[PDB]
Amino acid sequence: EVFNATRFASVYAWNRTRISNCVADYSVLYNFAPFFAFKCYGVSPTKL
Amino acid sequence: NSNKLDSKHSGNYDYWYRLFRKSKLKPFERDISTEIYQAGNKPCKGKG
Ligand SMILES: *[C@@H]1O[C@H](CO)[C@@H](O[C@@H]2O[C@H](CO)[C@@H](O)[C@H](O)[C@@H]2O)[C@H](O)[C@H]1NC(C)=O
Ligand SMILES: *[C@@H]1O[C@H](CO)[C@@H](O)[C@H](O)[C@H]1NC(C)=O
Repeated sequence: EVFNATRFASVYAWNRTRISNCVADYSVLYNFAPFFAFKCYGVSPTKL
Repeated sequence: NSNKLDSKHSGNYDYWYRLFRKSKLKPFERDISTEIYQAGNKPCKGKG
């Protein structure tokens, strides 16, 4: 519901959701988007 | 730049590239293979 949305807000108001109390399997994050930039800084995307 | 040898009227599509791999490519590895990337949980073998 952060990748299935319809009105990702403009950058002047960057919508900020909070994700807590959950199990984060980023494989679904890998399915809703044919990526163009997965640049991760603090963590390695393979080890997430 | 070489738009004189990779171009013609009515177009050309000889070249190819891979957006869909089961994992990353380790340094200096070729992965020439035509396998349909899985989605969901289907053993699907076909386009669409
Ligand atoms: C950012 O956009 C998200 C997706 O539209 C919002 O999440 C949902 O918002 C709906 C209301 O539009 C809620 O009913 C739902 O429970 C879920 O929270 C999110 O609220 C929004 N955040 C901000 C700060 O605008
Ligand atoms: C958004 O949700 C609809 C609901 O059926 C789904 O079909 C679609 O694939 C989703 N798209 C993204 C980008 O999440």
